[PDB]
Amino acid sequence: VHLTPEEKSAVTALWGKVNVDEVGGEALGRLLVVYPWTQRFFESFGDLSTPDAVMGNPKVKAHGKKTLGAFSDGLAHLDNLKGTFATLSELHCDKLHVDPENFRLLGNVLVCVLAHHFGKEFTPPVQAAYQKVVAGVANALAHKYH
Amino acid sequence: VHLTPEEKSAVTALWGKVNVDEVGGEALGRLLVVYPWTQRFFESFGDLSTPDAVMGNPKVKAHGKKTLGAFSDGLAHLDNLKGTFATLSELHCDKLHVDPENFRLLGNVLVCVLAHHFGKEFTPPVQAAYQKVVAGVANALAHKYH
Amino acid sequence: VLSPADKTNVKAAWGKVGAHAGEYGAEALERMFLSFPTTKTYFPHFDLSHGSAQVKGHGKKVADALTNAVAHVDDMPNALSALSDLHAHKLRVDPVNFKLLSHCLLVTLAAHLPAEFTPAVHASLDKFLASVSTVLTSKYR
Amino acid sequence: VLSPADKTNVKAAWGKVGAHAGEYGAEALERMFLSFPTTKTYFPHFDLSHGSAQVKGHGKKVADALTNAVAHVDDMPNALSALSDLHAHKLRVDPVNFKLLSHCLLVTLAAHLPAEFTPAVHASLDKFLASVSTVLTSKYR
Ligand code: HEM
Ligand code: HEM
Ligand code: HEM
Ligand code: HEM
Repeated sequence: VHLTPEEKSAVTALWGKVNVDEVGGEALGRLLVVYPWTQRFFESFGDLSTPDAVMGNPKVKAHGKKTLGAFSDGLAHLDNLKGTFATLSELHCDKLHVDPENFRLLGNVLVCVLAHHFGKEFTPPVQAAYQKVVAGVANALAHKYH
Repeated sequence: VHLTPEEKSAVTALWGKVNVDEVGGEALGRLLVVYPWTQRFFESFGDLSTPDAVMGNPKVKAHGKKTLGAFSDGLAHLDNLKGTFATLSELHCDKLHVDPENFRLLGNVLVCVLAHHFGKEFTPPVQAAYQKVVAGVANALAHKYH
Repeated sequence: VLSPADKTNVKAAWGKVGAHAGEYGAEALERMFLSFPTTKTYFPHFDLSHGSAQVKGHGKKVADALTNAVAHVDDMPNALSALSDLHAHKLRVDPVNFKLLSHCLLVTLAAHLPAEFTPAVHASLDKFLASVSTVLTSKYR
Repeated sequence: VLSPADKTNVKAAWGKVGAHAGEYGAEALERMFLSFPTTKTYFPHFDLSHGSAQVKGHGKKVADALTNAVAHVDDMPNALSALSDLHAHKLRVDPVNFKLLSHCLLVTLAAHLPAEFTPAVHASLDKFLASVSTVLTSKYR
């Protein structure tokens, strides 16, 4: 992605304050509550029946953590999102059968969680930078679909 | 865009049969009838009251041939769409104020018009090839937006 | 919302489909799978090669449901009821994909109905597939 | 469809907004123009700089319309009637844009309501914002 000097520093400074453990568990839990059809990929997680159920589900929590950690490695290679996520891309297509559209939804929920967590620190210009990041991460994940 | 050799040949072989003026007017016309909001830019064109009005509008027909002419010349530069449409992209953004979403709509309308005009020769693999071309052009036309 | 003119337009065009609805439904799907490859993520369990029995069957299922929607156009929600529940609770197809199938059904139809696919019928058809899609998606959340 | 638990969540969250509604309205817009540059093509007449009064003024209108939407949650199509005629016949904003404002509105809410922006309230607001969007574009065609 193309980020201005101001945008790169915005993204980077905020990420430093994030605990992946908990921002991950939140973003995934919220994906499963707000867009219930995404629950189709997680039948083995168990009870995703109530907002309280999804949020307290430990499998959701472990998974959200796994996802965000991979996401974290990408920030470090913002210059080549495509090359970085190629392996995971093939995996999500060939073995998992995840419609890439889901990537976009996750991106949007993550922005929401950053806003909620940080409040007024998460300003318009910070948002915009993070919108570019997520969109580029989503395109990187969908890249090897065929 | 990324087209295999066989995809370009298909594209170029069919296009060879196209009456640009004829299809230009028809596609622009259908856009204006199927997605009426797109009429916002064309107030100076005159009577746009009915489907017949639109389809018979000389202003629409002339806009359509200029539009598709430009498309037509881009087909010679499938390897460098961005370079070819960069200036046009700037005009659309800075002076005409056109939401790039309009470009995605015309693309789809265009594909419906070739299907209507070519019947069975517009096969599934020929569609596919053309779907890339159209997406390619719309992306290129939106690339200088800011 | 569909006007009366729209309903006349849809019933007329779908009339001509008549007996080919099932073959049209197969061609639209095959066009979807080829132009929009991500839609294949929902058919991992299908043999998606051209002419497969699975596609032709499914194609026929999809067309029957459109015909039904055409017959009960003044009351779509009630007619597609069972179909909304299935897509909402079981299949769980992301709403974006309905748009891509809608588009390939329109390309199918343009290609087969030269005479009838006027500007005004095209608009009515497109509004019609948008309502069907809205119905099919209405119980997602 | 908005459930009774939905309607409660919305009334409650929009209750907290209170007199800041105008202010949240404006930030949401600002969030939109910066994250989604294409939306600016509809305000070629406005000064889009930060602190712009024009943005502020429009932010207030938007926010008041939604306060109106919340008041009439069971009769939305009648409350928003004039607004839906307006965008369909005059403004003519492409439907995709309502999703982009809706998301910026959501992010503005999240950032201002740390205690109220629960997973469930998040879900009812997103539902509520899709219904306002559906009403506002219902007359496009
Ligand atoms: C956009 C960011 C995403 C990233 C970076 C990501 C990354 C990952 C990683 C690192 C794994 C683990 C593979 C392993 O541990 O061997 C994985 C597995 C998985 N992902 Fe994704 N993912 C993302 C989004 C999604 C979304 C939105 C969905 C579906 C809604 C999804 C569905 C899955 C599933 C079903 C698994 C397998 C879990 C299991 O074994 O039960 N992912 N993903
Ligand atoms: C393949 C997609 C398109 C291409 C290649 C295209 C190309 C062009 C060209 C070559 C011109 C004249 C530029 C000049 O003055 O040098 C133009 C102008 C214009 N375009 Fe586009 N265009 C496309 C799509 C659209 C769409 C979808 C809309 C609106 C719905 C639109 C609205 C306009 C208008 C309003 C003008 C100005 C006409 C005038 O001033 O008489 N264009 N376009
Ligand atoms: C115009 C819209 C659509 C119609 C009318 C429709 C109708 C149907 C019907 C009639 C069935 C079979 C029902 C049965 O056997 O009880 C079905 C199943 C299914 N549909 Fe939909 N559908 C539509 C859109 C979609 C889209 C867009 C997709 C995915 C991109 C999709 C994915 C599926 C799947 C995966 C099944 C089950 C296939 C199988 O295992 O046989 N549907 N649909
Ligand atoms: C929740 C969604 C929205 C609501 C409630 C809303 C509501 C309104 C209201 C109440 C007005 C002023 C009408 C009047 O009193 O004259 C208005 C005007 C306007 N809206 Fe919408 N709108 C929405 C979404 C959008 C979006 C997404 C766009 C474009 C991206 C848009 C573009 C405009 C424009 C250009 C005007 C006129 C501005 C002016 O010249 O002052 N609207 N809107």
